[PDB]
Amino acid sequence: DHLESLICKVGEKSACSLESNLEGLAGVLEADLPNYKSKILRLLCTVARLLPEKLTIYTTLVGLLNARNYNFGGEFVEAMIRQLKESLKANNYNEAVYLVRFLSDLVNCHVIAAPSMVAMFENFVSVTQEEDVPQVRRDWYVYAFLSSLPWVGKELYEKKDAEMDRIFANTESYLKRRQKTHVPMLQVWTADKPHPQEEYLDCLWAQIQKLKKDRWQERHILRPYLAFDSILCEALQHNLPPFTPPPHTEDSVYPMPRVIFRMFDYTDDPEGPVMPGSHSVERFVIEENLHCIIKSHWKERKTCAAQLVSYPGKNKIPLNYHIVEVIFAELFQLPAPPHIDVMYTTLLIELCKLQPGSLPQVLAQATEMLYMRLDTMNTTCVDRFINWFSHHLSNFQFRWSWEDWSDCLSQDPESPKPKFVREVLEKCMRLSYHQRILDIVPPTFSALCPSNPTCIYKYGDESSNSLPGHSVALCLAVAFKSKATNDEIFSILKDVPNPSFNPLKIEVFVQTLLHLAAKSFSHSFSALAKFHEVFKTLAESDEGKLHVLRVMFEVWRNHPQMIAVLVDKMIRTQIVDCAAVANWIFSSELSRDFTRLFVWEILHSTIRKMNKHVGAQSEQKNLFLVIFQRFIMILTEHLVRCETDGTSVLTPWYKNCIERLQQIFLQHHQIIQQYMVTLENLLFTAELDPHILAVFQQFCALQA
Amino acid sequence: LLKALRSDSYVELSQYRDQHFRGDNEEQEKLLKKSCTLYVGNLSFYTTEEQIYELFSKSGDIKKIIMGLDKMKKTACGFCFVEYYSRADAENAMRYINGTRLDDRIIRTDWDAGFKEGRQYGRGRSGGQVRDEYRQDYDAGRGGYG
Ligand SMILES: CN1CN([C@@H]2O[C@H](COP(=O)(O)OP(=O)(O)OP(=O)(O)OC[C@H]3O[C@@H](n4cnc5c(=O)[nH]c(N)nc54)[C@H](O)[C@@H]3O)[C@@H](O)[C@H]2O)c2nc(N)[nH]c(=O)c21
Repeated sequence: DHLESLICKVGEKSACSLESNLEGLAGVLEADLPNYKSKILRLLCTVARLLPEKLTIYTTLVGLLNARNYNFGGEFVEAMIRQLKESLKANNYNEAVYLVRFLSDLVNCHVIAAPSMVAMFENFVSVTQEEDVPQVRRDWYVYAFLSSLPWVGKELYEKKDAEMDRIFANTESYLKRRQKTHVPMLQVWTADKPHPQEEYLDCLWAQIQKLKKDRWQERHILRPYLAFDSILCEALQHNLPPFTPPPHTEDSVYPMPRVIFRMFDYTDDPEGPVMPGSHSVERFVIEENLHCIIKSHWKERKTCAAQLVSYPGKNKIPLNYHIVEVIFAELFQLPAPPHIDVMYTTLLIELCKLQPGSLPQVLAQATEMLYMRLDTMNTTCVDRFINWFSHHLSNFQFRWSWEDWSDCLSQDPESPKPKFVREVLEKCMRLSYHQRILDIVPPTFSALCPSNPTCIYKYGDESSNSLPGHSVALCLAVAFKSKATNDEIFSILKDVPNPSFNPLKIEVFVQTLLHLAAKSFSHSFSALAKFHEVFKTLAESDEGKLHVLRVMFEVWRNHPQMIAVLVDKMIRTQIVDCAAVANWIFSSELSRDFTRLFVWEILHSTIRKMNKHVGAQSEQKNLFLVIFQRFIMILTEHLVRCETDGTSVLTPWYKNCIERLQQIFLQHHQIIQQYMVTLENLLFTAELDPHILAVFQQFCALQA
Repeated sequence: LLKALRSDSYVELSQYRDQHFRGDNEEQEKLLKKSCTLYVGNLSFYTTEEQIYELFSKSGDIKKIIMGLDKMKKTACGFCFVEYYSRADAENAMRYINGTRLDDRIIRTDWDAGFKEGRQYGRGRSGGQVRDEYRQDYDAGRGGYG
């Protein structure tokens, strides 16, 4: 309690200097060692594992305690090694890295002997020598080594440069033979201009190469221990026992490979501090620490924004740019962001509040840049951009200089930019209303605005007496008004001809039940629940469910949000099933709205519900099989028709279709992994056009 | 685990407590701490169920939304209830939707013990919400004066 607060608070807001507080804490801990050594050892191992953003602050504290008490220092180190093995054993490689870095920096604090770390790293790199083991296993150990260098590279080289060169040789040889099949599936942009979206290991290697070329000198990391050279130098070091990486097992789970998000360079902030380059270790450390800060404080938006803004460094940096960049890097991360998407929206708002005179401008600028680079942006990321921007706009009076994006008006309506604007406007309307959005946009954008979400009745004041089951529905309209029961509506649907499954009976029942409830969502939900017995009966068939969806769509095709909520309700009440909805989405009826966001939101919402169904493994697996089949079929038809008619393959329609397939894998990779054999044998075989097959091979590379 | 990292102030219970709640305080809190239902305040009178659906779905799937109505005029009086399927989703609405805008108004969310018949009406003497009985200002989105 008390001791935990002291250790966790060191380095924060204080009238005294950091070194002062550090030495002040070392004293307090030393005094409590006789009665609370166990608690102190645990707490220190804990901040080493959970507070990586404060790595040098705590390594220094350990160094000072080690100087005063060599025994305690040896126990701490022993405890760290034990926690590391347990972390690896539990597949917590992500936390394992912070421990490896903590042990590395401890060398600088004269707590651990340089030779010990060099010896351990050799065993790390030897992992790349293991045969028949996942590349993601080999990658992690390489990453653990390299990402430690920014902190201990200098020391390690100045003591065992000979040993370090052998390690670098093996490391480089390994990096040269790695597969990059995953890259295309994880890049936020395909274009390599203005910034290539690089594979994380190739990037880090380049940053370390630059560091090595600079005699292992970087200008960012804060090292409080340099102020205690007197004490630490006269402190005895400890040796690390030989380290043996836990062997690979069928139960081993390693981190997926990553691709570095990049959108800024020093030229984006001319009148500010020089932004560290994409290939500098400073850029790596800065971003890694800011990601860590968000990871620690994601539940407290105000505290998270304050910690990001108060981020410290050895030299000035264009922090606002780094912060916004790191946030978009998380929001746009593939397969998924580290935290729920909505948190990033509120987090940026809190940052605008904290740096009112500078953040809002950096953000408007980034938003301008994201827009202008939309042509090669992956569909999954575009969806998040659309959802963020619109939500953001709704928190600031929907104010925006749309005329700055007029360049979209003269483009193909299917092109990224104009489509983006249309989806944003559509999203803004859902948070407001038609006329509202129609006024916030320039006259030259009235076309890109969403149509008015008005109901559609085939048997309304426009219909004709010459319509199938016309009068039968007109009689139902009165039946619903007079408040009838299921049995009553049943007998009323008897007077319907059959052009079991009766298409007309279902049409008149829906076209009428929906129209007389076109008021609100609760009006529709209360209608479905009321005549639920009737629905089940009329939609017992699969063709019945598929028709209920087809009619409901022809009634609310101008109100995409109503379609979503209606589909979700029918599924939850067993009016229809996930399979019928999946088929409905690929039906020719929605072929024209197939590229619109609401379609994919409905699909993904449907899959999510299925993923929650208990004891439905078979049904869940079948849902995915069906989706993949439909995709393979429509994609193949397009690809063949382009080869037979010698037409363009990469059309806006294709970009979406192929990326929506990719999105299924990204969004549900863990589940889909269980279907590997079935997929390689029955669906994604060597017979598929390489365009389609590549998406499956990319998916497999995520854990290969 | 570290106390500092466990901090979750946005999910903590507020000081509000249904006085009409047929039960003890210890019991009301017992329900609040496991609720998936949130009370949403300071809504505009022209704020629709559809708009509330669009906003609150950003933290998860919504089971049901009950608009607050004037016990007499039976019209939207400025508040509602939002029920989620899981506790985790309600919590993320408390952490990230609470204190943000809906119709250019800063809304407030609070844990609720659970919906019951009648709780959707304004307990205000005039029919609407109690708070509106005392406000002095002119709120265009709340009918005007108090
Ligand atoms: C804020 N709410 C409300 N609710 C739930 O909403 C339903 C409708 O109830 P409502 O009309 O909002 O009224 P309450 O029952 O919620 O009562 P309130 O706390 O307003 O009572 C305040 C008491 O204080 C007295 N008072 C003196 N002076 C003032 C003043 O200047 N302002 C105010 N506001 N009160 C003043 C009053 O005379 C009164 O005795 C209903 O279902 C209700 O439960 C809700 N639910 C949750 N979970 N959380 C909330 O924050 C709220």
